Amino acid sequence: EAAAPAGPKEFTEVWNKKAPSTLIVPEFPSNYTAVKAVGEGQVHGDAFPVNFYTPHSILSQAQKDTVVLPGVDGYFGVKASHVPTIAQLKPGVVELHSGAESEKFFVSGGFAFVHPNGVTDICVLEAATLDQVDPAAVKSALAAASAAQPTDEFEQAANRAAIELYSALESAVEAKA
Amino acid sequence: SNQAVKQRIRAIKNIGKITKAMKMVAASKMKNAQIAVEQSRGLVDPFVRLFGDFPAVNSNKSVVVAVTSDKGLCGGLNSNITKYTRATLATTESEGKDVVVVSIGDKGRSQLTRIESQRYQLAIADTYKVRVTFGQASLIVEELIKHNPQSYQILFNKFRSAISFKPTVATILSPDLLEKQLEDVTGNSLDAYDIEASHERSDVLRDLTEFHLGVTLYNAMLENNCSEHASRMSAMENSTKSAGEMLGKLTLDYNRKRQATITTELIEIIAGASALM
Amino acid sequence: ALTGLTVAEYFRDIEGQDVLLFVDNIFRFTQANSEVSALLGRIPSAVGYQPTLATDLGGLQERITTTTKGSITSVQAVYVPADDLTDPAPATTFAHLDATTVLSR
Amino acid sequence: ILGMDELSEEDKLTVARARKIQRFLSQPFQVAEVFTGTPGKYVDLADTISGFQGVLTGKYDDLPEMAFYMVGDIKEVKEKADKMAKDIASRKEADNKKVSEELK
Amino acid sequence: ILGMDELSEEDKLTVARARKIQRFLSQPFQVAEVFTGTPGKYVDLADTISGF
Amino acid sequence: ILGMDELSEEDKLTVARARKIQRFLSQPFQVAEVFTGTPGKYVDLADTISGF
Amino acid sequence: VGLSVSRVGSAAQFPGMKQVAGTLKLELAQYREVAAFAQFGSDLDAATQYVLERGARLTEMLKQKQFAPIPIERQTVAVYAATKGFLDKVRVQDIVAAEEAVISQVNPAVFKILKANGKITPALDAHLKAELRKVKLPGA
Amino acid sequence: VGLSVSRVGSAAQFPGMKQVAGTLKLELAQYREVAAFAQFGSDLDAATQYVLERGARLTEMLKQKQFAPIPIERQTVAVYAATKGFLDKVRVQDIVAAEEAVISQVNPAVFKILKANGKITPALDAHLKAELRKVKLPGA
Repeated sequence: EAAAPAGPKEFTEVWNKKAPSTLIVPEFPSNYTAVKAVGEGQVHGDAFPVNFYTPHSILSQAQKDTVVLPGVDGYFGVKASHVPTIAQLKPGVVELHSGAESEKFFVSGGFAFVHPNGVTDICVLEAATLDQVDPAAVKSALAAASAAQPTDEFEQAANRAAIELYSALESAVEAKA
Repeated sequence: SNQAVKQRIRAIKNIGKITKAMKMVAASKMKNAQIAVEQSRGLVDPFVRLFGDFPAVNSNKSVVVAVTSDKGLCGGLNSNITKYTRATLATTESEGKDVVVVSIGDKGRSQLTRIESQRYQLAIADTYKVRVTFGQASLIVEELIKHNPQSYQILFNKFRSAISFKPTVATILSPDLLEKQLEDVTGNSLDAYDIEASHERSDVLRDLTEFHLGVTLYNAMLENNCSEHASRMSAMENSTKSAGEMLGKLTLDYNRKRQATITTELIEIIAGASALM
Repeated sequence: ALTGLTVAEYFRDIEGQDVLLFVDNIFRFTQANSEVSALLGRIPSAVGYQPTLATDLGGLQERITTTTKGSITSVQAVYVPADDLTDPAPATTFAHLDATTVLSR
Repeated sequence: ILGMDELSEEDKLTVARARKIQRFLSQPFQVAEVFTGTPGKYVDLADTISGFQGVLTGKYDDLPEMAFYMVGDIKEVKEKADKMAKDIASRKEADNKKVSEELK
Repeated sequence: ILGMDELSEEDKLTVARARKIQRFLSQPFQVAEVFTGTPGKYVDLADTISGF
Repeated sequence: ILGMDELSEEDKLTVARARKIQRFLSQPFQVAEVFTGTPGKYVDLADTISGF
Repeated sequence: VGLSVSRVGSAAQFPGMKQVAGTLKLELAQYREVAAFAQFGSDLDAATQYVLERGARLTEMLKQKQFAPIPIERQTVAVYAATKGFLDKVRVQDIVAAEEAVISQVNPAVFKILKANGKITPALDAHLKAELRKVKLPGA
Repeated sequence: VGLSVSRVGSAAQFPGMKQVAGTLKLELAQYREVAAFAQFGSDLDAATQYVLERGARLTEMLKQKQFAPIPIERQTVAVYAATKGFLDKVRVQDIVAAEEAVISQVNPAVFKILKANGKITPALDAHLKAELRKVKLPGA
């Protein structure tokens, strides 16, 4: 049921009723975004625009043709016009493809959306590519993680996240072709 | 007499030197903390692409946070978003609902605990001392989802430019309370998305809305920090202009007093010498 | 200054030339006339200058003019005491000045 | 040298009430009406005490500062804040045109 | 406080003109050529108005 | 104008040390006991050089 | 305009100039409520943009070159055009040309009528608003 | 330094000092222009920090105790040791074993050459930078 049409342009009239005319109408974050989800386009062939984001850095806003994401049900490739999805990512390697060239970032988790206008958005919290991570401290960190296991629920959830991330990072450092 | 105006001149002169130093300090802080504001603008795009933007929702509980500043030479920022806070809050409280008002920065706890005092539960400060990080904003969002409202209003000044700061409200609908209801369009608009999570959609939406609150809260306080620096850069220019204008008038006043002083002392000496000679 | 102006006035009136006259620090002309007026027992005016200040300046500055025979143009160095433009000596000098050339470091 | 935005919240109220009472001390005169145009105001003593009681206690924080300027008593403050807000609503009242008039 | 980066070209044609104008106010003097090498220039009034 | 909070522990230390020095320069006088109450103090030269 | 008064020739004013110049002085009075803090200090309202972009027109109307005094009947018509609103679409850079264009293009009968009658009569303001809407204000 | 004038100026000073104090007065004027920034905690754009450290060491180089005047060839090398960047760019708790360490450790032949020629010749500044680089400072 859609009997309550909320939104930015519906906020303006109620703001002109209950807030005074001394102030201009406040902005909304949908006024700064040129690209939406249902507004069709952006594919125009075999490429499709990717948006690899961390909270501290924009890693890519180029147009790729193949995106490999580490979903919680396993890895999956995103071609040009994928089905619209909301994929929770586990620790793994995101692989971008421009053709012969590739970017392989190892992420720490986060999400990945594919939208009905063919755009995709990869929303992680820390994405370090594989030359920035050392292979010497990942085994030290897993040995310091998978051995001391507290039976408390919070510490064992942290330990499960630790062994998952460090196992994926150990399986990702030597699996470069 | 004539020494108090000279010490007041010496006061306003180094007040003008102070404010001219503070303008360039705030300008360098605006230049350094602009690239982080430009980087953090990316991650707020896919969540308003996915969840939309619905400010005027009818809710049962709403945590409204007004992201103010820490130090207060910003000159019309922390009161302007207090005005915008009450202007966007009177718009969206006509359902008989509860409203929690929060302030990030301790120049908002001085301006919000007298206009809406009994609905003020939380005051956050010191978030700009070292820097703004995502773990800090995630902890602040964790104390925001201590209580479970149906909406999260974020009041902050969007750093549009070094001249213009548009105050921006951003809303986060909590998942099963409002987000699964505010997306129904002959069925739903979220059912076009194929959920690829471990558990059900009611939990991946919970994780997505907490992460969206953390993302836009981090971006909100980063934008508000850059607007603080860019408004202090203009307020200290106004203070240099005012303390140069006051100094220019007080210099003329001192010159008039100096001229009158030599004239009256000379007239006293002539009046003494004309009684004897 | 009256001596130098007379040497310029011979080039103005008899030679019929456009002579220049440079007065280095016209404030020192004012100060010397103030000292002459103070030594003659006259009561000083405002801030310490002579009572004859406007007319002692005008007796000099009104002979610097263009006539039908020639002209005297004067470039006078002006010192401003305590950087006060409202001091009586620069304020009385500025009533005769037709131009101003500020040289800055 | 700093602006009003750096004042305390208790002091901004002091500045607002003081800028109200220092416009309210002004008054039009019957002998000044020939060169000012506004008619003069004679103000009784009880009206002055009753007006300044209301501006001191905070009864007229609603009305703007220029409503107090050059008025007789505390009634004329409210009857000027009406005329100051009829007039900003009188931006869109009509378009004045007088047509077919030249042969009247 | 900001730099040449945030200057508009509408406010950079003024810089590019005012710099060569304040260069063009300078002029070598004949009385200084005995120790500065470059000869002195007498500029007419019409040449000054045209050249500015 | 600022409030002594940002001075990066080199100018915040020289405020506290100079304030301790300002209070340490004061001294109760023997002749001032009859309008302060505090007994007077005689501080010798090698005893104030080390104390400062 | 804020400090200079004249309280004896205020009654000895040319009527017509007394009809328009009181409104002129009132509008220049409320122009000095936003004087040099339009957006220089903290903020701009954009509802009082009209008083700024009208006080600039009333200021540029009163500018006048040297050794050229104006008859009073050609001053009250110029302040009539500046006050009644016949010059608001003229840019501020060319109001000094718009004034001489108004004085040149309006027919000289209204000047003689305003000089002889000594006031803008209700028979005259209609013909003046007629002759003021067919003037070619340059630019704009 | 800002209020002290010399109208005879650089035409009546040591030519060894004339080439080295000319940079010194410009660096001190730049330090005077920025001297309000010195007591700030949030460090600036590192162009003003460079002059704020350089001028704050140059004002320490102009200090002098009473009734012990210095020859001009020693003040020339002491200004050359500070305006050419050779000065105590380590943390400045090494001062007492750093100010006169230049004139007590550099060999006294260069004072004889600088006094005799009256100038820092191109055949002397090489050994000047060489001797200024091999300063001991044995107190740390």
